[PDB]
Amino acid sequence: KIPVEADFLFAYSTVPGYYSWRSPGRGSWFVQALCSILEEHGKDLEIMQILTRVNDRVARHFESQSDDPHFHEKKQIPCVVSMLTKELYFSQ
Amino acid sequence: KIPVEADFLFAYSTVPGYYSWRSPGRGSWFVQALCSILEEHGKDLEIMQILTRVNDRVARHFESQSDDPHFHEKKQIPCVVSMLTKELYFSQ
Amino acid sequence: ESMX
Amino acid sequence: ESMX
Amino acid sequence: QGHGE
Amino acid sequence: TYQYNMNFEKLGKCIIINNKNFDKVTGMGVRNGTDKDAEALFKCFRSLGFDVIVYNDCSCAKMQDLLKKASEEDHTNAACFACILLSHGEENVIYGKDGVTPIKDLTAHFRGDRCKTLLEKPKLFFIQACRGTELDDGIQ
Amino acid sequence: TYQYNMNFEKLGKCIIINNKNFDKVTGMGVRNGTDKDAEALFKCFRSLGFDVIVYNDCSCAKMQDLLKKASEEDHTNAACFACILLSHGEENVIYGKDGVTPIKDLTAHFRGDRCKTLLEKPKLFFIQACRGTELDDGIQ
Repeated sequence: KIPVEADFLFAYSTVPGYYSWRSPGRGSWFVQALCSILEEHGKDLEIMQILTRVNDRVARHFESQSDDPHFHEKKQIPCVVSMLTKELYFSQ
Repeated sequence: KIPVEADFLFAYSTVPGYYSWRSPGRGSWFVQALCSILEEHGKDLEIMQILTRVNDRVARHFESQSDDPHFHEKKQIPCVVSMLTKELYFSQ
Repeated sequence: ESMX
Repeated sequence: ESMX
Repeated sequence: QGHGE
Repeated sequence: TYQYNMNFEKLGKCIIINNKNFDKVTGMGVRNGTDKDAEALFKCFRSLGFDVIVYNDCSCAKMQDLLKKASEEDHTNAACFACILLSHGEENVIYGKDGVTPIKDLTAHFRGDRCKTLLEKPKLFFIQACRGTELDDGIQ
Repeated sequence: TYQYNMNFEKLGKCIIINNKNFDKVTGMGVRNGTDKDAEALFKCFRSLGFDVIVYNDCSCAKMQDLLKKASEEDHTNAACFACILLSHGEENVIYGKDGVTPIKDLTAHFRGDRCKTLLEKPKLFFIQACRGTELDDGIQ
């Protein structure tokens, strides 16, 4: 038998309890990052390597901008939840 | 700047809402598996690779045994939550 | 930016 | 087995 | 190290 | 071997749910920029080899039914499954245009016992949505 | 550039909380087998290079003080930090010998803004404990 909850992977744009940022002109930070990394390595990196790089890109490359000082210069860190039982590659 | 929630990694023995099994004579399923993988690959595999193999080991090699039919032949799958921004190796 |  |  | 597919 | 078997007729189905407009009663505002995300994701996933489908401004009932039906289809010839949700959200919850629905109920349709043709195959979910109202001020 | 820098004098500190016996007021039973796990974990993590210490039957206050003090130490010469929790638990909480305590409270002490010496360094938590009462029947 195999556990019914096995082989799922959840890639959240942010951690539990936090907001997620989105740019009206460029799109959400997480998606911008995800597509960027996938365009470059979606065909040669394992899924966790890809999302880890996505984690780093969102964490370092983005900072919020708003007139309201309360939402000014805020950061974000994505969250990967894995129940996978094997390494995942999208090719070969 | 760096998100304050960045660079954390949680390796749970089971998924949210579920039970976690433990053998009184051999120890919990999760630790038995985690220790055998680390003893053989702790220094040559990346952390996510290690935990993915732990997930497979727990998912395939274990199955509950009990008199009460309600807890007979149950399975388990661990849960890995990652906010890491780089690959992690325990060496060099 | 806005929040989601 | 028991549960945690 | 070396993760190779 | 330690890799998922990818030798199948096709990589798999990729469902994108792009929620931009919400009913006034929910208190949620328009998600400007979401069409750009949906566009980029579609090209990106089509490029990987997925058969991608894009839904727009879905109600909670529509999201549930849409995923339940996808899980009742035959995946025998597919290597995996991918689903991307773009919307407003709160902890453990995702917004439909008319309200809120538990993320767990959306993904449960694909458990091993309820979707046999995806058993032992990776089931991926990418979620762009809030999960609360805390802000990360950062450090350094 | 894609790997955490491990070129430090120490790999890091490793805290193992092994809770086996609980107060009758909690209603939780003895966790037989947890000593086998603790000893196994001790040797494994020691082999990796961690400076491990095992604490037995900790109360909730003891666990909080244990993690707080650890986060207040100087990790300047360490590559990372590891904490292993073995005990009874429920969704979002872990049992001390005298009751429950939020897992978030134990780990928040290591946030980038509360432990500068571990900033940009991996913080690892391994947790053996229940997270609810659901059972997984498995399939095929």
